[PDB]
Amino acid sequence: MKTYVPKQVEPRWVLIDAEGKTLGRLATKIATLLRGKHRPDWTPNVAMGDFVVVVNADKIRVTGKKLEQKIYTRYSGYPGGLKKIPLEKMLATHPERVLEHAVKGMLPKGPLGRRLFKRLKVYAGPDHPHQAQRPEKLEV
Amino acid sequence: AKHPVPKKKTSKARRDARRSHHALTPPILVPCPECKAMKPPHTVCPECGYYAGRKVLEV
Amino acid sequence: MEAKAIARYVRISPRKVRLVVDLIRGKSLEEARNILRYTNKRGAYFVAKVLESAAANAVNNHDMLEDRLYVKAAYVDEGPALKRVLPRARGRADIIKKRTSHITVILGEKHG
Amino acid sequence: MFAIVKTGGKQYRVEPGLKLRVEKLDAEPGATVELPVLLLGGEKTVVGTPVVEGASVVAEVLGHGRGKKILVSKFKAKVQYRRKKGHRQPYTELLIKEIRG
Amino acid sequence: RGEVAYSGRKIWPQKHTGRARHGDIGAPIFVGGGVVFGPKPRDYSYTLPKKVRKKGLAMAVADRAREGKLLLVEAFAGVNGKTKEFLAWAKEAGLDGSESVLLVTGNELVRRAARNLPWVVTLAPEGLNVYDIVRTERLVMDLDAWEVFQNRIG
Amino acid sequence: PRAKTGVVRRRKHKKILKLAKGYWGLRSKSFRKARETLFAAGNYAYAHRKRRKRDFRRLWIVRINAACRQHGLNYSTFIHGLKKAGIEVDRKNLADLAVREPQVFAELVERAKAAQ
RNA sequence: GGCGGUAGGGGAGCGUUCCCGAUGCCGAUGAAGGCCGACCCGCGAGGGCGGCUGGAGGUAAGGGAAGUGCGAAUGCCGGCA
RNA sequence: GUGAGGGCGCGAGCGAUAACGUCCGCGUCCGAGCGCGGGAACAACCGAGACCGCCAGCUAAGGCCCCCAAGUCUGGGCUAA
RNA sequence: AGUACCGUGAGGGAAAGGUGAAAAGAACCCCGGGAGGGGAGUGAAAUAGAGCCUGAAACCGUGGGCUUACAAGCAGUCACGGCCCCGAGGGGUUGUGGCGUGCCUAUUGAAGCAUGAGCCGGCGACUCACGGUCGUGGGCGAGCUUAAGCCGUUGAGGC
Ligand SMILES: NC(=[NH2+])NCCC[C@H](N)C(=O)O
Ligand SMILES: [Mg+2]
Ligand SMILES: [Mg+2]
Ligand SMILES: [Mg+2]
Ligand SMILES: [Mg+2]
Ligand SMILES: [Mg+2]
Ligand SMILES: [Mg+2]
Ligand SMILES: [Mg+2]
Ligand SMILES: [Mg+2]
Ligand SMILES: [Mg+2]
Ligand SMILES: [Mg+2]
Ligand SMILES: [Mg+2]
Ligand SMILES: [Mg+2]
Ligand SMILES: [Mg+2]
Ligand SMILES: [Mg+2]
Ligand SMILES: [Mg+2]
Ligand SMILES: [Mg+2]
Ligand SMILES: [Mg+2]
Ligand SMILES: [Mg+2]
Ligand SMILES: [Mg+2]
Ligand SMILES: [Mg+2]
Ligand SMILES: [Mg+2]
Ligand SMILES: [Mg+2]
Ligand SMILES: [Mg+2]
Ligand SMILES: [Mg+2]
Ligand SMILES: [Mg+2]
Ligand SMILES: [Mg+2]
Ligand SMILES: [Mg+2]
Ligand SMILES: [Mg+2]
Ligand SMILES: [Mg+2]
Ligand SMILES: [Mg+2]
Ligand SMILES: [Mg+2]
Ligand SMILES: [Mg+2]
Ligand SMILES: [Mg+2]
Ligand SMILES: [Mg+2]
Ligand SMILES: [Mg+2]
Ligand SMILES: [Mg+2]
Ligand SMILES: [Mg+2]
Ligand SMILES: [Mg+2]
Ligand SMILES: [Mg+2]
Ligand SMILES: [Mg+2]
Ligand SMILES: [Mg+2]
Ligand SMILES: [Mg+2]
Ligand SMILES: [Mg+2]
Ligand SMILES: [Mg+2]
Ligand SMILES: [Mg+2]
Ligand SMILES: [Mg+2]
Ligand SMILES: [Mg+2]
Ligand SMILES: [Mg+2]
Ligand SMILES: [Mg+2]
Ligand SMILES: [Mg+2]
Ligand SMILES: [Mg+2]
Ligand SMILES: [Mg+2]
Ligand SMILES: [Mg+2]
Ligand SMILES: [Mg+2]
Ligand SMILES: [Mg+2]
Ligand SMILES: [Mg+2]
Ligand SMILES: [Mg+2]
Ligand SMILES: [Mg+2]
Ligand SMILES: [Mg+2]
Ligand SMILES: [Mg+2]
Ligand SMILES: [Mg+2]
Ligand SMILES: [Mg+2]
Ligand SMILES: [Mg+2]
Ligand SMILES: [Mg+2]
Ligand SMILES: [Mg+2]
Ligand SMILES: [Mg+2]
Ligand SMILES: [Mg+2]
Ligand SMILES: [Mg+2]
Ligand SMILES: [Mg+2]
Ligand SMILES: [Mg+2]
Ligand SMILES: [Mg+2]
Ligand SMILES: [Mg+2]
Ligand SMILES: [Mg+2]
Ligand SMILES: [Mg+2]
Ligand SMILES: [Mg+2]
Ligand SMILES: [Mg+2]
Ligand SMILES: [Mg+2]
Ligand SMILES: [Mg+2]
Ligand SMILES: [Mg+2]
Ligand SMILES: [Mg+2]
Ligand SMILES: [Mg+2]
Ligand SMILES: [Mg+2]
Ligand SMILES: [Mg+2]
Ligand SMILES: [Mg+2]
Ligand SMILES: [Mg+2]
Ligand SMILES: [Mg+2]
Ligand SMILES: [Mg+2]
Ligand SMILES: [Mg+2]
Ligand SMILES: [Mg+2]
Ligand SMILES: [Mg+2]
Ligand SMILES: [Mg+2]
Ligand SMILES: [Mg+2]
Ligand SMILES: [Mg+2]
Ligand SMILES: [Mg+2]
Ligand SMILES: [Mg+2]
Ligand SMILES: [Mg+2]
Ligand SMILES: [Mg+2]
Ligand SMILES: [Mg+2]
Ligand SMILES: [Mg+2]
Ligand SMILES: [Mg+2]
Ligand SMILES: [Mg+2]
Ligand SMILES: [Mg+2]
Ligand SMILES: [Mg+2]
Ligand SMILES: [Mg+2]
Ligand SMILES: [Mg+2]
Ligand SMILES: [Mg+2]
Ligand SMILES: [Mg+2]
Ligand SMILES: [Mg+2]
Ligand SMILES: [Mg+2]
Ligand SMILES: [Mg+2]
Ligand SMILES: [Mg+2]
Ligand SMILES: [Mg+2]
Ligand SMILES: [Mg+2]
Ligand SMILES: [Mg+2]
Ligand SMILES: [Mg+2]
Ligand SMILES: [Mg+2]
Ligand SMILES: [Mg+2]
Ligand SMILES: [Mg+2]
Ligand SMILES: [Mg+2]
Ligand SMILES: [Mg+2]
Ligand SMILES: [Mg+2]
Ligand SMILES: [Mg+2]
Ligand SMILES: [Mg+2]
Ligand SMILES: [Mg+2]
Ligand SMILES: [Mg+2]
Ligand SMILES: [Mg+2]
Ligand SMILES: [Mg+2]
Ligand SMILES: [Mg+2]
Ligand SMILES: [Mg+2]
Ligand SMILES: [Mg+2]
Ligand SMILES: [Mg+2]
Ligand SMILES: [Mg+2]
Ligand SMILES: [Mg+2]
Ligand SMILES: [Mg+2]
Ligand SMILES: [Mg+2]
Ligand SMILES: [Mg+2]
Ligand SMILES: [Mg+2]
Ligand SMILES: [Mg+2]
Ligand SMILES: [Mg+2]
Ligand SMILES: [Mg+2]
Ligand SMILES: [Mg+2]
Ligand SMILES: [Mg+2]
Ligand SMILES: [Mg+2]
Ligand SMILES: [Mg+2]
Ligand SMILES: [Mg+2]
Ligand SMILES: [Mg+2]
Ligand SMILES: [Mg+2]
Ligand SMILES: [Mg+2]
Ligand SMILES: [Mg+2]
Ligand SMILES: [Mg+2]
Ligand SMILES: [Mg+2]
Ligand SMILES: [Mg+2]
Ligand SMILES: [Mg+2]
Ligand SMILES: [Mg+2]
Ligand SMILES: [Mg+2]
Ligand SMILES: [Mg+2]
Ligand SMILES: [Mg+2]
Ligand SMILES: [Mg+2]
Ligand SMILES: [Mg+2]
Ligand SMILES: [Mg+2]
Ligand SMILES: [Mg+2]
Ligand SMILES: [Mg+2]
Ligand SMILES: [Mg+2]
Ligand SMILES: [Mg+2]
Ligand SMILES: [Mg+2]
Ligand SMILES: [Mg+2]
Ligand SMILES: [Mg+2]
Ligand SMILES: [Mg+2]
Ligand SMILES: [Mg+2]
Ligand SMILES: [Mg+2]
Ligand SMILES: [Mg+2]
Ligand SMILES: [Mg+2]
Ligand SMILES: [Zn+2]
Repeated sequence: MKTYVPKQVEPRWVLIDAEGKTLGRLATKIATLLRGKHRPDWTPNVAMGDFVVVVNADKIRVTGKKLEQKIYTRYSGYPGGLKKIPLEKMLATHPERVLEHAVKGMLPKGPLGRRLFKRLKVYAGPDHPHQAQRPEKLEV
Repeated sequence: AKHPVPKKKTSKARRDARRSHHALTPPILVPCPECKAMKPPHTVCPECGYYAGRKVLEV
Repeated sequence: MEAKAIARYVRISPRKVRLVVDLIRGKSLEEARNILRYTNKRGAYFVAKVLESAAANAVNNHDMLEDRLYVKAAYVDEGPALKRVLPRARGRADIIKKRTSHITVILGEKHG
Repeated sequence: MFAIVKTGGKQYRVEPGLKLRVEKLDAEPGATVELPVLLLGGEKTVVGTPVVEGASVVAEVLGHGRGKKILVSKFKAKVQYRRKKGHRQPYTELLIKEIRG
Repeated sequence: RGEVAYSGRKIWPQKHTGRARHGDIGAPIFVGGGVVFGPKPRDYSYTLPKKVRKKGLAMAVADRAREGKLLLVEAFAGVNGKTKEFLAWAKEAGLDGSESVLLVTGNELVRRAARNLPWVVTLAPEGLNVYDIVRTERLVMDLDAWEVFQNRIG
Repeated sequence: PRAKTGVVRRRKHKKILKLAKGYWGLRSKSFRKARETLFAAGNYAYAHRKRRKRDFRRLWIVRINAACRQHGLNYSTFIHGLKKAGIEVDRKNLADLAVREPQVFAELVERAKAAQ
């Protein structure tokens, strides 16, 4: 007998409120949901995770003095092209990218990890446009 | 100059990918409005000697 | 029915004549005729001779209509090489390979 | 109605009328053997602790065979040690006759 | 490499050539050069102990006797150098040709008559050997040949 | 007598080149590159048919864990409950029950909870 | 009960050329060699078998004898990149 | 066959209570285990001596929030860097 | 063939065999300047057509199947899936996931930015004599054995 490999099923849409939650502790759960590791038919070679919509990402919280101390970095390939941006400037300029980076750093590397990251939709503020998909509110 | 030299024999894949732009394009021909023979545009028809609707050259 | 023609030991480089052969494969006989006629290459002459010999084979030997002929197959093979000595500087002797081609053209009838 | 049987050190889920290669068994072909049961499922659910007492699966041995040869080869670099072994795992073919609760 | 018919000149300098170092073209590493440890004329003969040869002769005749394929004759009726006469004599003696026979006698005429048969090996008695005995399926001998065989194995 | 190479070396090279079917470029066309690639492949095959058992077991564990967390407890709690209960149904069939017959797996979860 | 293994010691086999076996046996109803096979035997080196090519040679059991097994020597010769 | 050893631990000498330093002693491991698990990766640190197979089970070091198999496990205290 | 070729010279010193049983070696026609080819024709066979038995490999090409333009690689392997083929099985292909530091040589230690190798095919290295020393299969045994030679054989042994 071989192990059951599922047929390509319909993925479910899920909505999460980020407000007041801890950045990393919510990020790990978002990533697990993207993996499909909450489903008993999970398989590592296919994309079968949920579609995770997130609102109020601009109101994420974080412990300690990480407002002025966490430093995201970008090396543009040129000499001296090392950008250092703090968490405060990030929250005030591209706030959803905070959650985006925190999740992207927790998904596997390779192609499948990239499309899994494409299955996540982060939105600053309380409003999202995926009303057509009718997401399921989750209390994570 | 210290005589640069190929480091490794090029794989058939790589040489043919380099040659991927070597395909000839076929000529550009139109019918001559007298003998209906295929000829390059803006040239005098080499099959009837006509251009712009008159004889110019003995064919 | 098919009708083939081969020009063996054509003194020219295969990689050079294949460039012109690739221009007429799958084309109708008249299309290939004009195409070879106004192709600015050396191998155009030889591909033209082989195509005409094939069409003559078709008509005069295999009961095929001239107005139904097209280039069903067309491939160049490489033949023996004429290795020549080329004197270089400082007394070194190179070997130039003067290559040769086997042109093959196969025609058929385009019914309809 | 299905039964989780344990043979050859491994457990398979069987149903009536199922062909199954298991490890080799000391049994003449065409004869019949009873396989222990660890769990019965389907219309009713009884869980073995570890086996279930009066339950057995009747299966008919269809014959014995050798599997597809595996080339197990070992290579140790810079030491001139190379080994080539062919291995064909002996198996027995069984057909599950009935589930005896 | 010393017997090959080339000279011993160094083909090109030792160093700074770009090629591999070499001596002459008679080196066995070259095509057409000498051959390493090639066979030379040899003598595969050795002196086998005499008693071993004599005991082997005895043992071969003893094997053919214990099998029942041994037969002694006094003379050869009327064979006088013709194969047909020997064919008649052998047909009467019980030799149909389905078993290879080792005829051994001192009469040259019989050996001449019999030597062309594809199933007969002829031998003079002084030339009895264990190979030809084991070679053939039956063994036939003169009484003279038998006596000189008893005198050789004695 | 002189025993030249003759016929053997070609046959051995063809045997090694047949095993090389499908390899990229000269790895299927050159006998030597083929032989090297085949050394690598054979060692890979041995080690990977070793590691496949761990691979599948880890997948089974992930699936059993998802099914168990659907019923309150986690994997470790569940396997402890099974150990104490006396249930010796391995993880392959355990995942097969978790997906194919969820009622039997829920009963197993019940016995595991109660067995502590 | 033992069985990772370099230098190295010992053991057992496979295959190539030649001789005895052989005035025999296989062979135009196809020899040797070549191209395939997901088929069979062998742990393996290998041996079978089947199809295609090939067009005249091949050679058993059991023994014997060696110019007896290549991937490298900036190897040697040739062919083509 | 070897008579080029090397890392680590302990005991010393040489050195500067320097060196992936050097020279001995006891031991170990690599060498030959650049096979396997851990240590991000890594001959010699930790676990452990690989006959072959299995989509079975138990452990070692090490681990159980995500990448990444298993606790966002239980009880007490400290730390704000 | 001591040729061609190299050298002032002494001297060095190659490559290169095969149609078929029989030339029956392809009249004649067709495209072409020719070469070459296509029919006819010969033959048991013409991918035996003279660049000729068998025709391997590298290497160049035509066609068909699977696959490939967001992807990080000693090029494989394990698992699953899709497509194609031959008829609870098997073959071909590779999308995704896991794992993974070419071979040889030399070294304390190499994937190593240490050595060697463009690739294929063929050639290429532990032998022989005599003596010695162990072990082993036999023969004889206080004995064992002959060398050169002589006779016989013409692959016969004996003295
Ligand atoms: N009488 C004899 N010893 N003959 C010995 C063999 C003679 C000859 N060579 C043959 O076989 O015909
Ligand atoms: Mg969750
Ligand atoms: Mg934080
Ligand atoms: Mg923005
Ligand atoms: Mg990973
Ligand atoms: Mg310069
Ligand atoms: Mg320059
Ligand atoms: Mg200059
Ligand atoms: Mg420049
Ligand atoms: Mg230059
Ligand atoms: Mg190339
Ligand atoms: Mg390629
Ligand atoms: Mg390129
Ligand atoms: Mg190509
Ligand atoms: Mg005119
Ligand atoms: Mg043009
Ligand atoms: Mg015409
Ligand atoms: Mg010049
Ligand atoms: Mg010069
Ligand atoms: Mg000059
Ligand atoms: Mg060149
Ligand atoms: Mg050249
Ligand atoms: Mg059992
Ligand atoms: Mg069934
Ligand atoms: Mg099995
Ligand atoms: Mg078995
Ligand atoms: Mg290696
Ligand atoms: Mg090695
Ligand atoms: Mg090796
Ligand atoms: Mg010499
Ligand atoms: Mg000399
Ligand atoms: Mg000489
Ligand atoms: Mg000389
Ligand atoms: Mg000379
Ligand atoms: Mg000299
Ligand atoms: Mg010399
Ligand atoms: Mg000299
Ligand atoms: Mg060289
Ligand atoms: Mg030399
Ligand atoms: Mg010489
Ligand atoms: Mg010679
Ligand atoms: Mg010679
Ligand atoms: Mg030699
Ligand atoms: Mg020598
Ligand atoms: Mg002599
Ligand atoms: Mg002698
Ligand atoms: Mg005779
Ligand atoms: Mg005879
Ligand atoms: Mg005779
Ligand atoms: Mg004779
Ligand atoms: Mg050889
Ligand atoms: Mg060969
Ligand atoms: Mg072979
Ligand atoms: Mg072959
Ligand atoms: Mg492939
Ligand atoms: Mg290829
Ligand atoms: Mg192998
Ligand atoms: Mg492993
Ligand atoms: Mg294994
Ligand atoms: Mg295990
Ligand atoms: Mg829980
Ligand atoms: Mg437990
Ligand atoms: Mg258990
Ligand atoms: Mg062991
Ligand atoms: Mg061993
Ligand atoms: Mg050992
Ligand atoms: Mg042998
Ligand atoms: Mg010979
Ligand atoms: Mg001979
Ligand atoms: Mg004979
Ligand atoms: Mg014969
Ligand atoms: Mg016959
Ligand atoms: Mg015939
Ligand atoms: Mg032969
Ligand atoms: Mg075979
Ligand atoms: Mg044999
Ligand atoms: Mg034939
Ligand atoms: Mg054959
Ligand atoms: Mg003959
Ligand atoms: Mg043979
Ligand atoms: Mg023989
Ligand atoms: Mg034999
Ligand atoms: Mg013999
Ligand atoms: Mg040799
Ligand atoms: Mg080697
Ligand atoms: Mg090798
Ligand atoms: Mg070189
Ligand atoms: Mg060089
Ligand atoms: Mg070179
Ligand atoms: Mg180099
Ligand atoms: Mg070479
Ligand atoms: Mg070589
Ligand atoms: Mg060379
Ligand atoms: Mg060369
Ligand atoms: Mg070139
Ligand atoms: Mg030494
Ligand atoms: Mg010394
Ligand atoms: Mg040293
Ligand atoms: Mg020393
Ligand atoms: Mg020391
Ligand atoms: Mg040191
Ligand atoms: Mg030490
Ligand atoms: Mg300590
Ligand atoms: Mg110390
Ligand atoms: Mg200090
Ligand atoms: Mg120190
Ligand atoms: Mg110190
Ligand atoms: Mg030192
Ligand atoms: Mg020292
Ligand atoms: Mg080593
Ligand atoms: Mg060493
Ligand atoms: Mg050790
Ligand atoms: Mg390695
Ligand atoms: Mg390494
Ligand atoms: Mg390790
Ligand atoms: Mg590690
Ligand atoms: Mg790790
Ligand atoms: Mg290690
Ligand atoms: Mg456990
Ligand atoms: Mg522990
Ligand atoms: Mg960790
Ligand atoms: Mg802990
Ligand atoms: Mg990550
Ligand atoms: Mg997890
Ligand atoms: Mg806690
Ligand atoms: Mg500070
Ligand atoms: Mg001079
Ligand atoms: Mg001259
Ligand atoms: Mg000279
Ligand atoms: Mg020469
Ligand atoms: Mg002939
Ligand atoms: Mg002839
Ligand atoms: Mg004509
Ligand atoms: Mg003409
Ligand atoms: Mg004309
Ligand atoms: Mg002509
Ligand atoms: Mg023509
Ligand atoms: Mg013709
Ligand atoms: Mg005819
Ligand atoms: Mg016939
Ligand atoms: Mg043929
Ligand atoms: Mg032929
Ligand atoms: Mg040729
Ligand atoms: Mg030929
Ligand atoms: Mg012949
Ligand atoms: Mg040819
Ligand atoms: Mg070929
Ligand atoms: Mg293609
Ligand atoms: Mg794409
Ligand atoms: Mg991207
Ligand atoms: Mg990476
Ligand atoms: Mg890699
Ligand atoms: Mg398939
Ligand atoms: Mg996995
Ligand atoms: Mg992969
Ligand atoms: Mg690598
Ligand atoms: Mg060295
Ligand atoms: Mg060194
Ligand atoms: Mg060193
Ligand atoms: Mg290297
Ligand atoms: Mg490199
Ligand atoms: Mg060196
Ligand atoms: Mg080397
Ligand atoms: Mg070179
Ligand atoms: Mg190549
Ligand atoms: Mg070779
Ligand atoms: Mg020796
Ligand atoms: Mg010798
Ligand atoms: Mg000797
Ligand atoms: Mg000795
Ligand atoms: Mg004696
Ligand atoms: Mg005795
Ligand atoms: Mg004596
Ligand atoms: Zn005109």
